[PDB]
Amino acid sequence: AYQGFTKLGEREPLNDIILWEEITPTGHSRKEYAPVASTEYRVGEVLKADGSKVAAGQEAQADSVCIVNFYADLQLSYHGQLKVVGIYRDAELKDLLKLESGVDAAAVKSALKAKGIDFVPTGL
Amino acid sequence: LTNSEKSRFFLADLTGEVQSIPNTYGYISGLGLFRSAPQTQTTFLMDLTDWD
Repeated sequence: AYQGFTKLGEREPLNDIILWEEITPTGHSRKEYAPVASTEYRVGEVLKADGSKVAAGQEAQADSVCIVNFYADLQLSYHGQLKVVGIYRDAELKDLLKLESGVDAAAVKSALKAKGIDFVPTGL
Repeated sequence: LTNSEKSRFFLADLTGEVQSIPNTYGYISGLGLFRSAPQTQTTFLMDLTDWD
């Protein structure tokens, strides 16, 4: 059946969406999460308080923007870390965000805007 | 200069032979626009980059 092609894959997003953030001795703008079982995280994915992704209807529950790539089966991040982290406090991020199906982008943006995160317009 | 048809004790002439060689085309292969890239493994990779 070799249907003609083999796609090895697409590169996962790199952690470059952070334009400005309140950086302190510790992670003032970034918080840690306990990874959920059989859940894959990429950079730019919105997470809720418990650590799962924002689905349709849960846009107001947006908590943070994931900035690390986690592998569910390996249970390690792409940086060899044990826990997933995301930006939740005041910061400026690029407009590139990865939302799930049926997720209102405007509702997510307003929810993150109240916490302190602003999204600089990005273009291409 | 050879045996006739249907008799062995008479003679006939061969007067040569005709041939029918098939048709072979070599235009595209003669263009030489394909560059040979010999390699050792049974599968080669490639990565595609495109800036937005």
